[PDB]
Amino acid sequence: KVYDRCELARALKASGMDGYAGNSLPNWVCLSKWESSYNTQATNRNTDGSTDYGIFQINSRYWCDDGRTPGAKNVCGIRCSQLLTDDLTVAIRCAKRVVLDPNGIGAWVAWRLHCQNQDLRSYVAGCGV
Repeated sequence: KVYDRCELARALKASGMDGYAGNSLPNWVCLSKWESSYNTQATNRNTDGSTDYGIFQINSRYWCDDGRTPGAKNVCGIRCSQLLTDDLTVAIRCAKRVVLDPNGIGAWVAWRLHCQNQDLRSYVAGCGV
């Protein structure tokens, strides 16, 4: 599913993402926008054999099992195909687990690049959340 920006803001807010591990909601909408253009089915294969999955582009080397990634650890304990459903529950649970690591949301290159230190008010503007 390709989410509407505000539809996604509402689903993240309903799922407790607003302030999770200290990351306010605009952070999560900005990252989703630059990592997948709000498309839960986005996939991106990497030079290292790993693949990025879903709306949050979670990588198969450490968080999910796609069965074709060398030296994979599956910390979220899921199949990477569960990160591509229209229903965001498993993606949100795994993203929540990713930001508890020491690097926090800095784990996402798109966040470091386009959201870190920026005004992110536009990302939640007009969502009434």
